[PDB]
Amino acid sequence: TFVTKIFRSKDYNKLIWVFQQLFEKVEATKPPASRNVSAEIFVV
RNA sequence: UGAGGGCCUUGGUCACGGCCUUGGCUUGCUACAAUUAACGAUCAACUUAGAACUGGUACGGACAAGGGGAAUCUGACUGUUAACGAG
Repeated sequence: TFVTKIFRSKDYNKLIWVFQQLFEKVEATKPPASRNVSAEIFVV
């Protein structure tokens, strides 16, 4: 399982597509520990 | 073939006109046709109902209330990155 943090931007969907290519299920989330103001998103 | 009318006429009768008698168009009864009168004639009845000029239709061409898009956290919670909330 690959768990990474991505800064949301215009190049965020391409990473998701590549992960879907290499992984059977790809899903992103934002844990409450990460501050809401931050643009980071944790995708597994 | 019988009746009634019209024009004739013959004698007697009463002062051209009456009275009494003499012989030659309508209808009645019989005989043969017609019965597609399924025709014709006449008297009486009869006048032209139409108004109004409303819209929705499918089509062809511009407006229509108004800054949009995606994903996560979250709240009540089905059969696909489900959906829903003017969070």
